[PDB]
Amino acid sequence: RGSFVEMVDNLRGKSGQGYYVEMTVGSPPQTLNILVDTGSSNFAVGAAPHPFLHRYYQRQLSSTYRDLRKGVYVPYTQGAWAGELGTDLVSIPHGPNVTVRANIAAITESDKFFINGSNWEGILGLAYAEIARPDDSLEPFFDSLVKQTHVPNLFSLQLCGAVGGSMIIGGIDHSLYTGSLWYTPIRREWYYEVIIVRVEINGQDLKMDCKEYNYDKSIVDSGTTNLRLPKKVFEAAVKSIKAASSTEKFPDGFWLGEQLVCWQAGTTPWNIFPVISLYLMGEVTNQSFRITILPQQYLRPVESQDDCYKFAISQSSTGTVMGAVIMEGFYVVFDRARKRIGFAVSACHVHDEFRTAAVEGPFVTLDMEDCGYNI
Ligand SMILES: CC(=O)Nc1c(Cl)cc(CNC(=N)NC(=O)Cn2ccc3ccccc32)cc1Cl
Repeated sequence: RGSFVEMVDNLRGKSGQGYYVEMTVGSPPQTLNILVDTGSSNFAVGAAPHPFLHRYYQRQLSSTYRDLRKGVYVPYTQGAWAGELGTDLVSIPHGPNVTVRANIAAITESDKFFINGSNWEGILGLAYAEIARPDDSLEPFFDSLVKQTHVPNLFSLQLCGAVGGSMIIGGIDHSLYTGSLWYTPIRREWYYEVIIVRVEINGQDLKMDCKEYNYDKSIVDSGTTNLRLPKKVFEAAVKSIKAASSTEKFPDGFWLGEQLVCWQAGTTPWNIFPVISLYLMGEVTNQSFRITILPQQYLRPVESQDDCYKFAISQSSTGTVMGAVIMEGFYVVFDRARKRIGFAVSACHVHDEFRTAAVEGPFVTLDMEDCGYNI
């Protein structure tokens, strides 16, 4: 097909448990399944037995492993891991045709990091050095890839929900999207930080100050499932989504993600839930565009003749997180070279006969520079 055809369909995963790519480390080769995470910046792999790991990195068997003689610890809200730094040869067999020497954290102990049944054994942090542990001197994988090889400073992700998808490294594959790509600036190179300028539920403006949408940052994060929204925005969004779906009644805990609702197999009334639109800052002054997702993105199937769903928009205290709920509607281009993120309708996104995810523009939005949080 296209020149990047061998990278198509190189991602796998279980719904809600993350998308992973095969990476081959060391010499002789040790291939592991690695979570693709645009929300972090460390390359780390399980390196000792764990109940949830089918396999792990064995440094003593790798002739090319070099010990950096330094520990590393990486905390999150929901888990953490500890390990040991070194470097080794790394290739991605269904990625670019190169081999690089990369930093690698060998995970030796962990708490609620690995996921039983997820089939991944490590994490590939694709964001920038600023948020690497132990500090920004530990060069992230993609930075090593670009520094050591000819591979262009860009990658793109098509996450196909219920899983699989494509990580195209060094370019764009045009079979993965329809319509046009629309770009938003990367505000600052740490997370993949962006600026949300307007939010609509079924076309109805939430009417909050755009500063609220980005308090205290908005990021694109493939390593987390939900669309996470700052508290005030979450509360307003839930009120609006409830209003739009009021022909049906759901318990309060459903909107909190604490209760599931199930339908008999194949009867989910998708039409009664609204679409959700985020407007993003464009590349020209006073110009924006909007991305729109369906309930097929934000209502997640969990684990018979009953189809149970979890509401996957949740409250955040660390800003807006555009997780898989957002990314599964779109082909997302991380154009690091031009400091921008592109969105187009995904050729694989889950939809129905009546509605589709959308990327539309341009719109006119004034004073967008004020939406961003400072310090
Ligand atoms: C079991 C589990 O969640 N493992 C895990 C995975 Cl799969 C990825 C990561 C890396 N994290 C991200 N890429 N993004 C976030 O953690 C986004 N985030 C930021 C705050 C927060 C709170 C609850 C859930 C997610 C939250 C951390 C962990 Cl501990």
